[PDB]
Amino acid sequence: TKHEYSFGVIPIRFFGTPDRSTLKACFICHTDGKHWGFPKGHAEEKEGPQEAAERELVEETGLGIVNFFPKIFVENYSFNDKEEIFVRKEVTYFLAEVKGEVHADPDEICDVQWLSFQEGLRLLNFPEIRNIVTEADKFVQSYLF
Ligand SMILES: Nc1ncnc2c1ncn2[C@@H]1O[C@H](COP(=O)(O)O)[C@@H](O)[C@H]1O
Ligand SMILES: [Cl-]
Ligand SMILES: [Mg+2]
Ligand SMILES: [Mg+2]
Ligand SMILES: [Mg+2]
Repeated sequence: TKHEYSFGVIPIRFFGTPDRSTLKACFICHTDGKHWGFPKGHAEEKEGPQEAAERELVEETGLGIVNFFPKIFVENYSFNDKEEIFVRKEVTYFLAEVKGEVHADPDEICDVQWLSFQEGLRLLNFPEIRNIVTEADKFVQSYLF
């Protein structure tokens, strides 16, 4: 009965003059499982969470950080792994305006879509990640709009 810890980024960008209608986020499809979400991964030894999140984003999508926003999001879920071990997993997401063209690492990302938070919600089935996007949509509205 293991505990797993992961760190990721919700990557956002404005396709035009910044506003509610022009914010999009980089939704990705996970090669291992084909569920949708955001880039994330494990911290290397002694790495801080934000450092691990930045490195995992660059490794998986080639995107670079413009600015972090002063906000994090946390989810907790449980599953059984390939070898049938019960896992309790905690994922911490940072939120960042990003730059670059996406170049997915196909070993981890098998599809990419830039969508509004509400559009991307349609791709999400697990309740915990739906809560994440609901909170993130609530945040960008109060913080920016
Ligand atoms: N919210 C969730 N609830 C239950 N299982 C999940 C959830 N998210 C991902 N999984 C599963 O956990 C495994 C690892 O997914 P991930 O942590 O997203 O790499 C895969 O088998 C996923 O289908
Ligand atoms: Cl992970
Ligand atoms: Mg990953
Ligand atoms: Mg990774
Ligand atoms: Mg990794």
